[PDB]
Amino acid sequence: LYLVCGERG
Amino acid sequence: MGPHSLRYFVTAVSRPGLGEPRFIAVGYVDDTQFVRFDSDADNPRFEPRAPWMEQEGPEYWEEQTQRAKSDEQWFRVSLRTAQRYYNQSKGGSHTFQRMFGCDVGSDWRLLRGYHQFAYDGRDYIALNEDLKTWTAADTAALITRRKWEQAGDAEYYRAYLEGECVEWLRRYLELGNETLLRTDSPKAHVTYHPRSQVDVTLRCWALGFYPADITLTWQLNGEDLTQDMELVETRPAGDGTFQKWAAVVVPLGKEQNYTCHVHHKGLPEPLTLRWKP
Amino acid sequence: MIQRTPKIQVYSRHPAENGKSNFLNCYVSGFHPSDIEVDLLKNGERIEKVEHSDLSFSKDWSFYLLYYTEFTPTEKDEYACRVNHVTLSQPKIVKWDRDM
Repeated sequence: LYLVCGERG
Repeated sequence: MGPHSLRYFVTAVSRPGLGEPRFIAVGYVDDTQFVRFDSDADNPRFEPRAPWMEQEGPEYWEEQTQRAKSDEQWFRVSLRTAQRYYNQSKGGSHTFQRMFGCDVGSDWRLLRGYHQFAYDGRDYIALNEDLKTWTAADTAALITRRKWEQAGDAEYYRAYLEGECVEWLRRYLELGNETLLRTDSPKAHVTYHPRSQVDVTLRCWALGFYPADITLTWQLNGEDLTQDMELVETRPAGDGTFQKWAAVVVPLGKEQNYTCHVHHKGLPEPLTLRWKP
Repeated sequence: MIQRTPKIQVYSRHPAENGKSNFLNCYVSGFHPSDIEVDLLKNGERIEKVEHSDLSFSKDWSFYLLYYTEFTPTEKDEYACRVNHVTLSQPKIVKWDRDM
């Protein structure tokens, strides 16, 4: 299951 | 059976000029790839790359596809962002990678969870093994690190690595059980290759095995000699199985003295092989 | 930034027998950045319908791809894999040797 990234770099 | 892993390798490569960045997500379970997303695709979606995944229904694919799209965007931003932090030209191509997922033991105990990033070939920032603190590779990564502590994301990736990742690895090994839980024992043999009046090469081949883990040793009259041995990296056959070899150069006419020894999970004990005129 | 040069192996899926259908692989690993040109050659000419796996990477961030094609090895036919990459100044040719 693909977990997306929260806050950006 | 034994330890298992669910891993995702994400790569985003910027093309200033030449169109949006290229973004690729590929999933594995253990040594076996099972899913892909690719942005250059005419019809860009999240796909199966292992027939047994065609079991999983259409909302899964749709839901995975959508989750893969947010990240294309995240990676679009995070690349412009990183371009500034390092004070780079706007016209250079650059690479962000991200790997994540979970290694569990046989009892489904999480051995280690990952959420890590690289930029242009080096570590950028990684979620540490405690799943609570971050490690930044340089001061640029400090800027990012501070946002993520401030936003508290550690706990969002932890719960996932301790929960979904693991409960979903369990589910995928269930779906592709007749491939992923299998073992294919190496087909192995020893070839003789003349060179000079002084030497010949003996080569010990392990073919068509799964999983990738293997160890080939060479012995001389029952004593070890791994020193003085050529060995190639384990390599994929193309059919979901692996290949490896180990060669030793031995003096002409002393060939029968040598024994290659093959060790694989599939073999009930190690194979001893001996070249035979 | 850290660039890494490709490490290449050329080999057959099955042990080679003249006249017997098979698969030729060129496995290209340990390289960064991902961009890379790989071609299978038969007597120096590019082969059509070559395929590759999905772009992936190892613990140290370095990429790997397997290129492959159906082929029928033969006594006289030279096969090779030709790779180019930002870290090379000229492409590398590795010839396929059925014993390796």
